[PDB]
Amino acid sequence: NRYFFAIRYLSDDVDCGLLAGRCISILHGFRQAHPGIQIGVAFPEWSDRDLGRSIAFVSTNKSLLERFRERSYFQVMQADNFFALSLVLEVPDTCQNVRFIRNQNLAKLFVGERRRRLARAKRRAKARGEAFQPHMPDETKVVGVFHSVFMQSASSGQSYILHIQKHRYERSEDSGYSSYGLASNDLYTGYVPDLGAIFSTL
Amino acid sequence: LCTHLSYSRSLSPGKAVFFYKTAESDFVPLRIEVAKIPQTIEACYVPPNVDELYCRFSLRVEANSMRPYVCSNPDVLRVMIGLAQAYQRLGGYNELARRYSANVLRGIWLWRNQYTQGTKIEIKTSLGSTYHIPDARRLSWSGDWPELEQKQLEQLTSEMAKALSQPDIFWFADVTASLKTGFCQEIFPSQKFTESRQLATVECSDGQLAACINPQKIGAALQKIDDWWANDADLPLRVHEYGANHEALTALRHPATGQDFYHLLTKAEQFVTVLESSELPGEVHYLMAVLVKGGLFQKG
Amino acid sequence: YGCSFESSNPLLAIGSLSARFGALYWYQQRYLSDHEAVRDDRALTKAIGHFTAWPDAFWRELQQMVDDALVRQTKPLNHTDFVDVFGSVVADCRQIPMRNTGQNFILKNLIGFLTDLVARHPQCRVANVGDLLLSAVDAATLLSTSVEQVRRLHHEGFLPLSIRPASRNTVSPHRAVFHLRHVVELRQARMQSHH
Repeated sequence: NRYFFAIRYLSDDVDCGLLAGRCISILHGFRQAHPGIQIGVAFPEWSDRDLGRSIAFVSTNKSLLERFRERSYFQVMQADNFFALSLVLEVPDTCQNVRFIRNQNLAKLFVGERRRRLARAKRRAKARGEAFQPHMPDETKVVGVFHSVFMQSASSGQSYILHIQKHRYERSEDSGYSSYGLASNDLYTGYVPDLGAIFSTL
Repeated sequence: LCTHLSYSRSLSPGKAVFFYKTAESDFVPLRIEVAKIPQTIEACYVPPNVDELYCRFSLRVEANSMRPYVCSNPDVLRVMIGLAQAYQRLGGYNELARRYSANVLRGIWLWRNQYTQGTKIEIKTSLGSTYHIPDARRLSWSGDWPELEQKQLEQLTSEMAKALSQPDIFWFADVTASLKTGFCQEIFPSQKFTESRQLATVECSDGQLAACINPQKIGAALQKIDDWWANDADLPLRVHEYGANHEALTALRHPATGQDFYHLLTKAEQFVTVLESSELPGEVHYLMAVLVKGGLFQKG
Repeated sequence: YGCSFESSNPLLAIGSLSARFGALYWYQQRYLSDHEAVRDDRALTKAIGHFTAWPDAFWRELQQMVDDALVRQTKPLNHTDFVDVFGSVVADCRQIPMRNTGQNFILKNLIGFLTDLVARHPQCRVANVGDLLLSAVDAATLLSTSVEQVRRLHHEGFLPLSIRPASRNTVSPHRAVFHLRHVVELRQARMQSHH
């Protein structure tokens, strides 16, 4: 009921965080052309120390996934021997699922985010008419492990980082993927198979 | 030369601490927040509703370059003593004092935190003087300082010229600066050296932590007054026996040129002779500056 | 056999014979890559027309490969070698035997271009074109001087070194180490002459 294909990086000096960002950007552009589609992003070479030198895409519609594979960027990168591409094939029925949820809460670890939050809070108080009296939290927080992907803004002058965590799957409800094929903590449920198996194919 | 020769340091700060005032208490520390995520992330910025940040440190100056801490050779000792005095009586300590004094009043010891809406520097000393620079953002290495400010540079130069040259004067300075700041401006304290990064703090007597700048980091800024090479003043280097330049990854007084400390150390007999005929040249200014930042000069 | 020209609008229509010879040699390796077929007349006959719009075509040839290179990027640009984008077009400037800019017109146009390229791309938080690394032999060519002079210029501190080498080693002439924007600015600032 599921199809996938994978891409591996051939060069030993490849920067995974820079390069991975381009594949996501393409997925986004495709999503804009055909709004009613669902394609998920998986990292079959995910590790606790690094992101890994490979990426894979998973979906349910074979004919649509083929169209994605035909996108010119991928074809060029293969021709110049930067990428190794697989063919589209069926997902094995003997595996387990993971989420790949992204966490925007981690933004609050950096000064720039706190500044913006407070500036808005001050201005917001004028409607209430009360004096601006902010109240700060304590000194210690605990967070999980995450990796970064470098991203360019869409039709603007900015760039920023995506922060990716890996959660184990638990089954409930119905699904949907975000514009980046990523999962959200709430109200964006989906999953991908953790295809670290049969990777000897590339 | 000889086997044993040492000088100790003649000029030194303690460390700098950041804090702010409230209506309830005069000393509230600026603190740092840490998230364990070990491998952590952390941040520090002035909190909402504090209009200005204070930074303070103390400085002692001692006339301790007049005599070798240790010397194993009676002939080396006779010369080094004659030289320091031959220099002292022609002046020249004024020149060194002028250079050190200029750096304190300018404020470069604030390193990366100089970018304020207005910085005010106040100095007090153990002899009863007070100095006031209403705005430190406009004073260059090279140029004529505005009136009433040029004057305090002369007055401070005089007190320090004495502190450096006559013994049994116990001279202390207490330097406080005020930084008028932005809405939630980021602050840059000293970092920790490790085998992600961490920041340095100190403990208060009540158990609170505070942000700080290390002693030698304040010191490295004060002694940056070496511009006697290649007849091109540019900006000054931190005094170093080899003329090291970290930004360009090079060395200006490389031993290959004959312009380093060790070649010059061996000509002392000739310099004393000249001073007696005296004008002070760059070669003796360099040497005196190194003796002030004392260390080991051994295994000749 | 001689020059004898007037109303010499093309950049190939002026100068001493040695330069006129060098310009043709350069054109040939670069655009007549087809194996020799002893088309000794026809093969070279076309070079004159080619140069007639040079002041406005050479730049487009250079621009085209900035974009094609960019979309194939794999590392942040501030660790990328200058050569990976421009393909040694700089070394080819050495086939004309003269060193100064007023006579070696091929080099004169390449520098013109690079100066403009840097000018429209000022420094910011994310690295961009203009931060590419040059090797010692490349600065020597752009600065119209021999290599030993660059070493002397480094030693006096007129320009920074960006890559930290290991100890008990040396950086060879072929190693890529200065930023492009640093070389372009230094040249405008202190290398000009009446040539």
